Amino acid sequence: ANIVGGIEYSINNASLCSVGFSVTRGATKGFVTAGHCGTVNATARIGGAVVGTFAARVFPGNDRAWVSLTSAQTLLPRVANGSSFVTVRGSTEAAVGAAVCRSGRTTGYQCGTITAKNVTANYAEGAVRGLTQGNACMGRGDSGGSWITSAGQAQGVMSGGNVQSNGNNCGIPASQRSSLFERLQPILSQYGLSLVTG
Amino acid sequence: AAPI
Repeated sequence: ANIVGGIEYSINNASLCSVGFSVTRGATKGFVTAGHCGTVNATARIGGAVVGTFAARVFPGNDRAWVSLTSAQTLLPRVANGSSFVTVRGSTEAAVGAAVCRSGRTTGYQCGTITAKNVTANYAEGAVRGLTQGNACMGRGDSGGSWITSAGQAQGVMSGGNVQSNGNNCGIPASQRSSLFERLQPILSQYGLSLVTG
Repeated sequence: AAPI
């Protein structure tokens, strides 16, 4: 499978989530995603074929994970934008007020701005601390998907937010959306991962 | 808020 930020992947032939970012760990290929997507060893599939299993995750508390993939996957320094792509250039954290976009299998590519840092999400499972808040919309399915600036700076992966009865926060005004993402920095250090860039 |  070609590994691109934003594309769909299923877990144990059940849940769906989105690919975050292609990364490496020595000779091991992987992608970073949201922890809530799977438990250690769940099987990840792309378009019906096995690609890898979850190597590690933390959820709740934090919301992060990395899937290690078989050698046959092709890692790419790109994030899906319709039929186009955003090249991953690095991971400089943008500040409050920066514009940002996110890519996911449910709502496609959405942009907005970062409105707050260090927010706690009270999920049914337990609190999730230190998330950054953006106002780009998202829907069930987007989780684990990429948050990136137009300039190609990777920000994090989609955790959650205030989904309305229609499964997203797209029908409510930007000012009322709270779309939360887990910062990429600490996921990269925690697991010793390197981002694939172009 | 909910995860996703």
